[PDB]
Amino acid sequence: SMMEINNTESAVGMERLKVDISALTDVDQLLFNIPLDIQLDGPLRNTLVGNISRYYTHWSGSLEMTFMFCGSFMAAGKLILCYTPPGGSCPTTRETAML
Amino acid sequence: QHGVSETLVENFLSRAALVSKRSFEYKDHTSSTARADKNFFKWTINTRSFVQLRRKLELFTYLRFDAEITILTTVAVNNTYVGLPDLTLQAMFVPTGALTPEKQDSFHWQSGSNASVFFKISDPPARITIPFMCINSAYSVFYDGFAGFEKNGLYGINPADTIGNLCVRIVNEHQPVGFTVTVRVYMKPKHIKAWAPRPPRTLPYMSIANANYKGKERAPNALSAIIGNRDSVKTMPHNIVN
Amino acid sequence: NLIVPSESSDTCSLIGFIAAKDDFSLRLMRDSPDIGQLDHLHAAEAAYQ
Amino acid sequence: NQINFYKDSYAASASKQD
Amino acid sequence: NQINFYKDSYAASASKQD
Amino acid sequence: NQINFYKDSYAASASKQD
Amino acid sequence: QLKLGNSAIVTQANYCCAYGEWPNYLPDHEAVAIDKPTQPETATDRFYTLKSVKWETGSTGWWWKLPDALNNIGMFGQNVQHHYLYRSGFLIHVQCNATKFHQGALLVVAIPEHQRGAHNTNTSPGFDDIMKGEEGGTFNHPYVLDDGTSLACATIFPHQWINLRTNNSATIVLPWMNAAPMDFPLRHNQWTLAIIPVVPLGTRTTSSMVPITVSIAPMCCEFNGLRHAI
Amino acid sequence: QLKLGNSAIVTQANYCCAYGEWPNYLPDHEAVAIDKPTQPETATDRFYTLKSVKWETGSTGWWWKLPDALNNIGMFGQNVQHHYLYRSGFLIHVQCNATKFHQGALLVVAIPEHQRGAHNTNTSPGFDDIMKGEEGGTFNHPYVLDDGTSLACATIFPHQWINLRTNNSATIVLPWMNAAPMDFPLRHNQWTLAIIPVVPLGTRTTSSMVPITVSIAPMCCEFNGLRHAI
Amino acid sequence: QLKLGNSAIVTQANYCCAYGEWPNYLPDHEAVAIDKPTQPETATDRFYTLKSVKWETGSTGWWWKLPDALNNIGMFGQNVQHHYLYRSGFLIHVQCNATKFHQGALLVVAIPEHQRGAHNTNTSPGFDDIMKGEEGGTFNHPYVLDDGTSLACATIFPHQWINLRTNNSATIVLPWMNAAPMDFPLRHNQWTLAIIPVVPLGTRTTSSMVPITVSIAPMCCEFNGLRHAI
Repeated sequence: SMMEINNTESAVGMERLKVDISALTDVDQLLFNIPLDIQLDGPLRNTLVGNISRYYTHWSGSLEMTFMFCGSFMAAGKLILCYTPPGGSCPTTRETAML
Repeated sequence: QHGVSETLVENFLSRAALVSKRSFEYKDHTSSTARADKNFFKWTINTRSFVQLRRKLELFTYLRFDAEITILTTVAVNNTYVGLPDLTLQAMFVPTGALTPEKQDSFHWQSGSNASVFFKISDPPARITIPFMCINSAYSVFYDGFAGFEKNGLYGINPADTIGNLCVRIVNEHQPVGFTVTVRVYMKPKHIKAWAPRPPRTLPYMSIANANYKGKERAPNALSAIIGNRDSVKTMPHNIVN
Repeated sequence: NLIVPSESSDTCSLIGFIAAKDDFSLRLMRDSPDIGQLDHLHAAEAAYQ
Repeated sequence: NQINFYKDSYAASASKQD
Repeated sequence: NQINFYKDSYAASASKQD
Repeated sequence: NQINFYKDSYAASASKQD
Repeated sequence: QLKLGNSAIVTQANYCCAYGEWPNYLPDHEAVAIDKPTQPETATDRFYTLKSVKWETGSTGWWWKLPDALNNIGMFGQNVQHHYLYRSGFLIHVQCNATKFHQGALLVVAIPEHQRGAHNTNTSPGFDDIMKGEEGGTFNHPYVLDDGTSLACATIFPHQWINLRTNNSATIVLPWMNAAPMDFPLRHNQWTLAIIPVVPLGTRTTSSMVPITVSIAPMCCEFNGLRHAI
Repeated sequence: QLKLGNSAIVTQANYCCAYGEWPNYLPDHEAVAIDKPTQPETATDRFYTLKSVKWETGSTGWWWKLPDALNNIGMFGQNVQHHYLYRSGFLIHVQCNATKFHQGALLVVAIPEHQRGAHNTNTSPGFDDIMKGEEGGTFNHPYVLDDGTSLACATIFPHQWINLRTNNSATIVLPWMNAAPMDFPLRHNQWTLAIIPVVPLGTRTTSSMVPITVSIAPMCCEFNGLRHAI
Repeated sequence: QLKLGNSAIVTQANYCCAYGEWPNYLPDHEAVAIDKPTQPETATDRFYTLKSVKWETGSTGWWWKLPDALNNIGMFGQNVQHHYLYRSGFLIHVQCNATKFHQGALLVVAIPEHQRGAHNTNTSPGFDDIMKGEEGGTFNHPYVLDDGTSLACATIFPHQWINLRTNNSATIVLPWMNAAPMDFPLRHNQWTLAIIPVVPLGTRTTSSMVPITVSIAPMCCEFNGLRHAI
């Protein structure tokens, strides 16, 4: 079920589901980060994994993020989807998070 | 190697949740108004008056359960205080649209065929089991359509989904002081077969007759913003700072 | 990078899903904070009247 | 729990066996 | 329901077996 | 004491058998 | 190729057995009415193609309630008006294509028992707000699916995605979804084909009036209770 | 898919066993040191992704000496600084893609023992001219591979081609290439990933800052001679 | 001889399996995380020797919380900062010797989950009062073990005695002592090596600055949740 990663102001309604990535003139930039608290408020709250888990307190098991790209067929590029186990800050540069 | 037995839908929905609550007066109703409860109340048994059991049962399209109605009657006094009475209550089960009584001492409470339950306040609460009484093979929780063959019917309200009426009265006569008798009904659905899971409702409810929506004025659970906002898509709210 | 030609829109969108796996588990059931009423709903008296 | 002293099959406890 | 701890045969429950 | 008419295994009496 | 009746669609595909169930006729042990229901096989089990809706930039969504979209079309609509009961599955095939320079996503999602809700009022939706007919409807608020629920969790329903990058079609194969074996068609809609711009149509090329064409084939139509038409 | 450790790259592919050899640990008959070398399997054998370099029109080339690119990154860099010896293969995956309207060619070539040479002087290259680190280097004269040899014959080395027409990735899988079984990492570089614009980036569309991203996974890391870090 | 890794201690001995349990790796049925935890065998399972503390006349005691003593030392400290989880036993060897003319006794006692308490206040001990690091701590009130309990009953814990008459070493071999299989090292300390002068150092000879040296070898280190360091 869809994540509302674009849970910002000036994202009204259906713009909250999608994440607008663009051509960046810089190198190795950050696009988005996802608060992973299933139990708490955030982009995972209004999900099937999140609305049912807020009927509970203790949870286990792995998660499964599917990122569906919705550009043109001529649009080519690459991304890296770093999962950072907790303990430290949210990593902002790419060299920190690919570890 | 973790047990998944708590997320069973038979365990998920079978919480005896509050479905009805009326504090009605218990006094001389010779000079009261017509809208007020004259020692009795009818209740069309629906799952929808309280939003916590409703959102759980609106997770599914079709539900096949046996309603285990538990009726908790509790009593208070409306200058001086005296002892609480041991009032006997009748909770007669009337079907959907059948004749509900118009008085406390009317001759519909004789229960020649209706299922009644005569219970007291100082007893344990009256727990009855109302069966799966839908004419269809499941309760249409959401009913896309209309009941009547004419075009004036109510949208979403299938009378087959409707359980029935729970006409509850106090068997005792009026006493020289007025009491406030609050009757809380706790329905525990059981033997539950659940079909076609749905999106959980995010916006707050407006009415029990339908699925209208307004949302909060701001996020979270607003119309234009269900999940509460943050600064940017690259801004972590609960970020560890050391 | 995101590299598009002159006739493709540069503002491309990602939809992100999340599911669980077979090893997922939940316990210690509680009420949902996602819903909650401060008054009775509309026509909740009409279920009695 | 196997206690059902009623003549009706729906009157039993919540069948939480899965 | 098979509970009849009385010595009289009419004192049983309503014989709804048909 | 062997009386446990609940469907949960933790709901039994204190297992004082040693 | 999806050939139902005399209709056909040359496909190149990925379909969706909705809730894992294929449309079949009513089995005789789950049958209720004492008379044998008529089964107009090749006359109704065929692709009934609705109007095309303009897939624009500021589009919100589209919804077709079934069989309310089909109560006036062909030999399905004549069997609907002449029979009191029916039991039909559906093979919804949604056609929407564009160039390799267009971007966009479609949540082609089929909603069982889409009890709608009106916005910011306690009055229920009337007859004219629900039973739109062949023309279909338009989502007032697609982000909450017009019933206070969530679009984000709408993939619990039988859904297919038309990502205009990857594919140009969505095939959802709906079984009979009712608590009752048969039902009255003119006052009830078991399914609702919801077509929703989650990612809007965007391109830099010359603008083309890109439509979304919907072909709905009923499947395994039973009909019962033959009388005069309405 | 190239899944090493917790790292992964979803690939669609054509790799290169360099000199036909797959990276393996040091066999015990070719082992030299008397103590058992430590093998930090999932902590080091994973894709360490360097910075992306801007694949421009007037670009000459890029070179990353291994493991000099990785002596300060992750648990490979901590094992390098805390151990006197090491023996690692490498799985270089080079990411560079563009549209179907861009042209260009990459000689992604991995050079064993790339002893560089300075141009137009008799002085040898110093320490700062060779051990650039994670940032890598840039070819002063790519046509002669900065050592007087030839770029034309550089395909004798383990190489892969990123022709932006055909493919968007190069995978070179390097074994341990040394005369010695293990070596000191801070003063020697066995391989050198050379990425070279043989055919430059050209298009007529809107200009995009096309990068070349380099993911280098060490493979079968041994380490020996544990002491304090440097 | 206690040889762990490349470290060694030539001993002459009497060790202590703490609660009768030897340190082992996490068994796969009691494992929780789905990924295989890394096991840096010879790099971490070795004697990490802390500073020596001056065993004086007016000394009260010393406490080292584990692995807070070792979160910044060697390849254990680099594995701690780079991995979210860990599961390590410990082989504490405490070195303290003197002449045959010195008297004294050491209650070298390893306390599982030493929740300290501050004296004469209701405020809990802060972060800086607990997580002292490699330097360790000093008992404010050793007679009550700084938590209101009793030193007299502290032998219920895994303990060894350095009676400077009899022996000059204490070896306590600690297993993984947690309710959880693995844990976060930077915010929790499962053990606490408490070294306590029950009988103080006394002699009539020339005064020597007698220290207590502590060698703590982690044992059977697992680590899991690899990410960047902190």
